[PDB]
Amino acid sequence: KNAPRDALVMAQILKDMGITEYEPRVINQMLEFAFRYVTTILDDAKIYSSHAKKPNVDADDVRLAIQCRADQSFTSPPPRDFLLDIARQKNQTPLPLIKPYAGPRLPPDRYCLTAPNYRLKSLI
Amino acid sequence: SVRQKFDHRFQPQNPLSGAQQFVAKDPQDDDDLKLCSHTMMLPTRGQLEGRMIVTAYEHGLDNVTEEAVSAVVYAVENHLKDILTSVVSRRKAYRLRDGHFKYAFGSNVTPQPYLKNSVVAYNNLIESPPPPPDDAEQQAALLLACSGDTLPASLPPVNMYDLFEALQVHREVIPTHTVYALNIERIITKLWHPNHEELQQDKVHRQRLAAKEG
Amino acid sequence: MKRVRTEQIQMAVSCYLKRRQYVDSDGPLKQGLRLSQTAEEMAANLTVQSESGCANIVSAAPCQAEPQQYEVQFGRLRNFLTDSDSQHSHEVMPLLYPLFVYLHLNLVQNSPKSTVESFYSRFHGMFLQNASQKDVIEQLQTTQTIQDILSNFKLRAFLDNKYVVRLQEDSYNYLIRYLQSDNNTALCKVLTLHIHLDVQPAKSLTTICFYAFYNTEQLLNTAEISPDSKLLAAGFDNSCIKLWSLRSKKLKSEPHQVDVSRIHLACDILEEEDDEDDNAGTEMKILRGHCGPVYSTRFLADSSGLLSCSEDMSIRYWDLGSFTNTVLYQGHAYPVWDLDISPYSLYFASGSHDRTARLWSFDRTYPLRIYAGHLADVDCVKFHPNSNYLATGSTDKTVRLWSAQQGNSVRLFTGHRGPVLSLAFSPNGKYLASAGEDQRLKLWDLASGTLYKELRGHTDNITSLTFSPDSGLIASASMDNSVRVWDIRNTYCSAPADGSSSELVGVYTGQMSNVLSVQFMACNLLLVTGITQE
Amino acid sequence: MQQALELALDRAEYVIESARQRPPKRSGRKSVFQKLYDLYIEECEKEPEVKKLRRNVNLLEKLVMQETLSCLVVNLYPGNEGYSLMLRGKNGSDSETIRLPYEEGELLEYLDAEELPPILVDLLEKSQVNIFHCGCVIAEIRDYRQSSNMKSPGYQSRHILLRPTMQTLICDVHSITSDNHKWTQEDKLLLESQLILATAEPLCLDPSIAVTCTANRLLYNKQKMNTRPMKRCFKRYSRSSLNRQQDLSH
Amino acid sequence: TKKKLQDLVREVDPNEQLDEDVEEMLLQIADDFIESVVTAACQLARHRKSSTLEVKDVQLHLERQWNMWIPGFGSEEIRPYKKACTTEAHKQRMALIRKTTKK
Amino acid sequence: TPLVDFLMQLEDYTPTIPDAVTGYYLNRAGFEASDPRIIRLISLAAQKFISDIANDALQHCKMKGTASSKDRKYTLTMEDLTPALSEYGINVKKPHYFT
Amino acid sequence: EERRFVEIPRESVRLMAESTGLELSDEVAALLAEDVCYRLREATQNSSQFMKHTKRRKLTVEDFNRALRWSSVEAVCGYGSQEALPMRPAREGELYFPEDREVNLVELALATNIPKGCAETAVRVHVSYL
Amino acid sequence: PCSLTIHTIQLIQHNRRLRNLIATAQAQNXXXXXXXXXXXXXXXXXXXXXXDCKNPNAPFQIRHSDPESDFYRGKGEPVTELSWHSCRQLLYQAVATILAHAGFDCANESVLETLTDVAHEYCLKFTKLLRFAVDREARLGQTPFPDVMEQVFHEVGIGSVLSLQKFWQHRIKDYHSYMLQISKQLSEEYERIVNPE
Amino acid sequence: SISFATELQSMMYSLGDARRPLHETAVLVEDVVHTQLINLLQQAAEVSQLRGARVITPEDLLFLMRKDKKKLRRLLKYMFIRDYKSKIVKNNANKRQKIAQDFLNSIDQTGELLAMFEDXXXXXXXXXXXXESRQLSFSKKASKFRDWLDCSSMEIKPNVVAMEILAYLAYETVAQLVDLALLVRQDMVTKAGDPFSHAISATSDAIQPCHIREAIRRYSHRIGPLSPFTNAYRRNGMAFLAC
Amino acid sequence: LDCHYSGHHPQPASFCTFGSRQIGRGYYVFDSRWNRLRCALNLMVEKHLNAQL
Repeated sequence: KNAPRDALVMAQILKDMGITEYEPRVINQMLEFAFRYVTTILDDAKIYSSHAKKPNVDADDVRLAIQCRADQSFTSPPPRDFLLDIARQKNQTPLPLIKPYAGPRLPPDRYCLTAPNYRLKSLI
Repeated sequence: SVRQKFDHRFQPQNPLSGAQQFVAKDPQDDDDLKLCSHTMMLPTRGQLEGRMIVTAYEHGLDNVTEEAVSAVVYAVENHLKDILTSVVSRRKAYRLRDGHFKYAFGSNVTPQPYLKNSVVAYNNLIESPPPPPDDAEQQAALLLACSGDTLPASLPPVNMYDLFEALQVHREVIPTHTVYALNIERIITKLWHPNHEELQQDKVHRQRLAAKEG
Repeated sequence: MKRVRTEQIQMAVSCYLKRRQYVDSDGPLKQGLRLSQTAEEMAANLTVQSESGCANIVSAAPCQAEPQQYEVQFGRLRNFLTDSDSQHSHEVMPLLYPLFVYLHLNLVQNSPKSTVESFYSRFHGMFLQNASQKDVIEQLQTTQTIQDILSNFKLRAFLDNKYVVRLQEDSYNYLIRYLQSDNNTALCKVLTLHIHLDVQPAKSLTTICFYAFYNTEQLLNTAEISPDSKLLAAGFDNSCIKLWSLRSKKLKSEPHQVDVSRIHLACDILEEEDDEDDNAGTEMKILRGHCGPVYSTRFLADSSGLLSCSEDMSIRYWDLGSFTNTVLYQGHAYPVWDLDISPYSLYFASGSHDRTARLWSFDRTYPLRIYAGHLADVDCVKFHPNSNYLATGSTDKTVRLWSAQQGNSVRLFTGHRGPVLSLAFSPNGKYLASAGEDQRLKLWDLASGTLYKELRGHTDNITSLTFSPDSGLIASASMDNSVRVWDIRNTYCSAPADGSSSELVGVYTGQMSNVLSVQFMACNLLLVTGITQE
Repeated sequence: MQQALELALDRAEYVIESARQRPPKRSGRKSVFQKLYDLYIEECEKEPEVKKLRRNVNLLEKLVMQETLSCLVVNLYPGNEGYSLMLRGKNGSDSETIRLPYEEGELLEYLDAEELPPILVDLLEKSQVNIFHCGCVIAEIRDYRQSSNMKSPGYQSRHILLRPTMQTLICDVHSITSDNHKWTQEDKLLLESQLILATAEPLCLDPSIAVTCTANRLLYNKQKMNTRPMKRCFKRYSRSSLNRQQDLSH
Repeated sequence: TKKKLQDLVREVDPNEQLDEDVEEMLLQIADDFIESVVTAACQLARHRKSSTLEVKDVQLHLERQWNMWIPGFGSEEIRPYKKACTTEAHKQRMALIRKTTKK
Repeated sequence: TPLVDFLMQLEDYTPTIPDAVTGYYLNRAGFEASDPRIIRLISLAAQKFISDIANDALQHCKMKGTASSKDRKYTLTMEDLTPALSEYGINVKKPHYFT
Repeated sequence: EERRFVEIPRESVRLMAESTGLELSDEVAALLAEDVCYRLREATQNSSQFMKHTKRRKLTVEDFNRALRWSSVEAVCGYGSQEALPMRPAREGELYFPEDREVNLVELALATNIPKGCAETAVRVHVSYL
Repeated sequence: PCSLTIHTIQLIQHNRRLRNLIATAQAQNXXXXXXXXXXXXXXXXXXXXXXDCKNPNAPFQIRHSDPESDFYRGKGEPVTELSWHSCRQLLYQAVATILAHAGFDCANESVLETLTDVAHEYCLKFTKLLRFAVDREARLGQTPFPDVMEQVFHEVGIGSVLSLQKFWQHRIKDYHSYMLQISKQLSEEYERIVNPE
Repeated sequence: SISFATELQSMMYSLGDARRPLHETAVLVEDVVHTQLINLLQQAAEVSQLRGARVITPEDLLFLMRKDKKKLRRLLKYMFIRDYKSKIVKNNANKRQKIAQDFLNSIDQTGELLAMFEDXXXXXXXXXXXXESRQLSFSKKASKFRDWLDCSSMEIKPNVVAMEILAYLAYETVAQLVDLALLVRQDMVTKAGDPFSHAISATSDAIQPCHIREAIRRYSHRIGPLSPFTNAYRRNGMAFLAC
Repeated sequence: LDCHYSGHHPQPASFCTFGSRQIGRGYYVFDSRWNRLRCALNLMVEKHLNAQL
């Protein structure tokens, strides 16, 4: 019909994640994203192959380029294992000792957003 | 319709399945690394070679060209200096040459831009055609006068908060995700500032010292 | 190469338990009851575990072999405690006697003969006036070898038990300030192993009130009402928070020199504007200062101030004296999703995109505890009514109850088909509800840690929950633009219009677009919020 | 508000006092923790000899002599010697390790907090011995750091309990699932849930903030000496710091 | 010669000085930096079946990832700029689309 | 001829960017958009940023056809924008035709 | 137990690679296709996460760019118009392209178009009994 | 001056077209009635008057900002709020105006819609830098530079706020003067060629 | 194999250096200049390809240096002096200037370039008796330079005129690097508490290699506007110290 | 006229491990600090196993 196949693929992905409705040009955005990713990966593969002094590129060059790209760009938070270690090293410190309060106590002034610039002059 | 609602969701690839396998070698006394966390110093050329060879081994290599050691030493020093520059920029003025080259990191010249005198001095004292001592002394006095800081103040030594803010802002000084992600979390767990009670004891000790001085 | 079976899991669990010696040498089907306890026995357990080890040995003790120091440390301490003219110098005086006795006794077990005599001579003449302590002070005089300490009767109870001392918090900090000032390692070892300081603090059906926002235009994100029902706050996709006065009074700020939602140049003067009485109040205020979409705003227990979290991975406390951000908590490197405050405003926690939650105090600008263990984003968080346990929902379809003070996972429920979005405790501290994209509402039994009840009927994402102050009814809001109240108490009914029959009490789907919040108040009140169009 | 807090604090103080004085009383094999609780119960009944002193102060160090228990020993030699680990054998035998320097203080941090390292367990299981006791592993710390008597014992045998931590549980989950079978995410979560349910401390589910006040008091007193300045001061004079200082003279 | 962090700090700004925690953190970061860079260079060497870790591997990795150029190691490896030409089919479709747009 | 101080000059510089746009952008970061000086300065910075790109694009367009006159319509194509943008680490790669 | 996951064809990857000026083999095309599909799904999940916390169903381009920014990836520019961009088939009937009409700048440069501000927010209370 | 410069560019292009047609036709040889004197693009309604009797190039003249003025004190009224839908249209028009001022006169829709988003990104980043600097100052109570604006200007490549005056001088005022001179010269040439004396 | 180590060791002292310049310093400076020249040549090659000439004409090199006005103005003045000198040795000797003015007239749109162009020494410093060691020394210079560059195995090549520009660019590179090293040394040894000492700076005892390494590290960083809070926008390349 | 599809969720050809290494069974590290201690302990357990025979 009107659409090409790639637009249908992207719409199907959006459906899969559970997106009911959306702005139209989102699909164009996704197409440009995929195109740019592929082109940059190929360009990097060219350099990594020419470094190895060999003819037209192959699987190994592409995989190396993808590894280098992923070591930089497509990121996400560290895993559970590292977080558990830092958590263990953090929880050992003591907590404050509760006492009756006339409302919660704020931290000291030297560490609060209540300091005027010293250059500025004040007026009466 | 509902049952087949969560069957095509995203399944992130676990990052550990591609973890490196560790093989035990002979425990010898000569085979030691000296990670900089242990020895509170930068590693010398010789010390770096021991661990470079050890790492190379697990990848099926023979030895290092001995020009690589120099490059790695230079790069490590360069990278540390880059981070230090990022941290310094956030709490001191500086100048610019050619638009990016930052050299004079004191807080001195910084002509206040809203003074008619500053506007005039900027045009001349900055664009110098590319110095008798009396003239230089006069012009230094002028630059200090225009800066506007009548009663300059200073900061305590560099602490954790400065590093945290610097790293959060710039973030192009650590392009690699692995180095940044693991160390930022560590930095978070070392943030600290004295609480009310400690400040009270500081008050008391100051009273004590003042008294014993009188 | 096939998926394991249900029983095989129990088999592996039993194998683990046997290997680590948790159960007897047989089938412990008798065992598996100790899943709860009362206050006094919890105190007993924690007291037994507190004295079942030493908190610090390896680093707390000195390593240099220089016996001359034991004199210097004690001498400096005595000099400092003497010239002091404070009320603390009083309260921290009693420690000298156990310190001397234990330092001498430890010298004996490893010290050549030269040192001990000089030590006894240099300080002994201050533990005489009291009678109860002259006995042992004199007894020590005739003591050289280890057989002295084991043989004698009075030395023994000292050697094999700890001395008690009572201090205030201020006094203990008085000792710590000195201890950290310089090398005092030997004294730290004595305090760690032998002395036992004790620090304690110094001295007739329901009625619905509904709210609607008109001019929002896909920007309103959340809203809330304070406990005393006098304020209404909301957050927006464009970073900003707006506040309304429910009562007939106006909102007016008071003088304040500093504001972060403002920029001054070098050529400005800080002056408190006097052309101000012209305003004399207004019904609405805009709070500014986040640089990203806001996702939660919570009130304090006593409606004193406001707290909020934003996409810019920051948490800000707003002072309602001046309606200005005055504190800023920075403890995250990724966007913060949720926030929550403890029953009496003692703590507050926060879930984040970084797969973890963190504990905070209102008087320190840095996290205190970290609860790692979830596999993905921590989207929901709620305190327990007693403010000692913590529940957190995650996109991995799991819910974990945590131990606030200690910080380890104590429970882990499973069964949801999709991510979780809300949580709620009943004020009797017995059950925990949770809802998510699956469109099922599960109540869990905390003590047994097993499914207790399942409710169905909503047809779209459930995004809020709440109990009545008597665990009577549980109200839910869904993405279908509906509000349904429920009853779980034995009172049964026969109204099976859908899956759940006898619990579904009332349904309210009037003219209303997306819902925002649901609450309860003193007497059969159920406040609601959301946007509408008609 | 202030009134409610004062009520809760009074309740917590009362509960602490009564639990200290009037403990309540709660098989072929009796747990090590059961024996600890019982030795605690006994010590309450007795009276002390000296005024201003208590008896129930070292439940472990006392419950060591009362029978044989398999422990893990740590040797802390003086000077720049290092440290080493020993493992008593079934045959009145022994084994010991290389002497590791005092700079690589990775293990000492674990010992300093009474937390079971995860590297230890993977091997201790391979060594077919029953040194575990309800997850925890008892360890003995011998140190010749300070002594000039030239005797036979020349060390101060301290005992401590290395409790397991959330790291150990995740390692266990990883270990059990590495069997020939397949495991799906749901199944791993089920296994973890069962393990957590089995070995978790009992819950004091009760709606009153007296509970949290009591818990805060007890924990604070447990760990009131781990402030950041304390640890900085300890680290400032530790042996590795001294070894660094000597180099600076040149 | 011995090297300390303050020695590097002096190069950037003589008058500044850090706390102790910052000193620990910077060394930890340096450890991680080395552990990553050397591994990456070793893999680049592994790519071309080479037996020895040559410097040009480190040069390539530093230039491509960390945008770092260490200056004193020659110019034996500088790629000569190419034409970067396109293929027949591509130009064919571009001409086709130009035609379809013309009328 | 005159050399008035900076704030006197700034009141004469009119920015192409409207004030409401700068207010929109200031409100995102949490600032009250009422000070005219700040609005002016931010708008001027944005204008400079765009102007530099425009200049580079026009020069690149001039150089394109040299080998192989003045009266011609100057139009802007992606092949002129890409090198100009790349000066600022912006990598433009856009598809041409889909399927 | 049987499930499906749409993936792009080998032909699309080869067509993209053509613009670069490289002729790709058979295995490489499928490798790249699977990698690109994984990245698309990751980015889409991340984008949906931001929308989850706003109580709105439509997904904007701002959400996508925000998710890309947090994942340390350059952003996509030129699709924030809130108006449809129809596609065009060529003569044969297999190639498509987007309409890109030339525009005379001076007309837009010399034109006054006053915009309408927004209206202030307000809240009405609405009680009921049941 | 921006609008008038665009106008002058159009007039100059028109004049060159007329000049080339006429010169070529009468080099080869109403073909007897040349066009006609076009028409100046009426100078602005401010720059004109500035082009009163005080002739501000006088000596002993001082001009300074009144410190009581609203502008100097930095006082005004909150700008009009407007949604994203309309903000994008206004920024689109501004980008078109800048492109026209540059020297172009037409372009592709994709190029313009892309430059709009590039500007969007730049504005967001500038304001975020401002946010962070303001918070840091509010905590520590001091700034590296005299004020936060100077800091942010330094951190985005620009040298200092005092570089804006040079930028304006070179890029706007002198550009307008250059265009006027060229327009007058070409108009005089056309006048000399239409009606020889 | 060739080298300029001894030649540069004398060039440097002209630019405010010690009586006896260090050797390995010049060794490293040689490689720095070589690398910058090679990369500049590649960029020029990319420039020419648009015009479709397959020769690196002076217009291509003059195009890369179209941003910094002061350096461009100095380049134009040097071109004037070179055409004038060649005239005195012998288009009517306005060839270089003709080319430069033609190109700048071609590209400019605001009259900003022309400003640098329009605005007694060449006779006051010429009253002696010069009648051909100068020409021979210049020939030695150019001949050695062409060989040292090794500019043959390239799909495109520079012509006769552009080589003069390239040599001038190498000299300017050397001067700029010396200047930056001097600024870095000025910064390091300050330890100044008195504000006058730190302020008069707006205007061993030799330039060790560490100074040059620091200067290059510091210059390599460019402050882009879309950098903050990310790393997805790096100007992947190398700053040209001379251009 | 069907969009090509596979029976399993896609996987990335190469991804980003965080520099982690697996010590034994079911334990991962990120810093190479336990290398010395692990070698020592492995030898200890080796010998302690040898002697029981």
